[PDB]
Amino acid sequence: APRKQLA
Amino acid sequence: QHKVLKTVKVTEQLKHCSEILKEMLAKKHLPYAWPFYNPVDADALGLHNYYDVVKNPMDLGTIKGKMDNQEYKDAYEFAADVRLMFMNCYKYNPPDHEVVAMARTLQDVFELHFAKIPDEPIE
Repeated sequence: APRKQLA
Repeated sequence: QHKVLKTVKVTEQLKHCSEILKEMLAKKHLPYAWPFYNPVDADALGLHNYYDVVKNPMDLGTIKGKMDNQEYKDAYEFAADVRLMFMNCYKYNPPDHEVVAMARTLQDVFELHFAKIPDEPIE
């Protein structure tokens, strides 16, 4: 599953 | 009748809302608010399932735009968009994600400020 990567 | 006109109280309350939004956009909160300044870029982030799980995206920039365009009928409507923004984040990201912690910190700011709007929100 996708996961947001903050910088 | 006398007293204050309902349309005037609503405007006053929406003015407080604008001030709350301004507070949330201040440099002071930048450390945990920046992820909410603009719409989430599912594409650029590779979140190909973002618009699938999140049916109504929201962000501070959009709320600011709606406020500037006199789109909120009252403070409750403004509050709903702010809570939608946080709701989306909690729904899409994993509970232990760093962005979730940031959302809750930013929501601490919002809730404590919103609740202090003089008297209680009018419809």
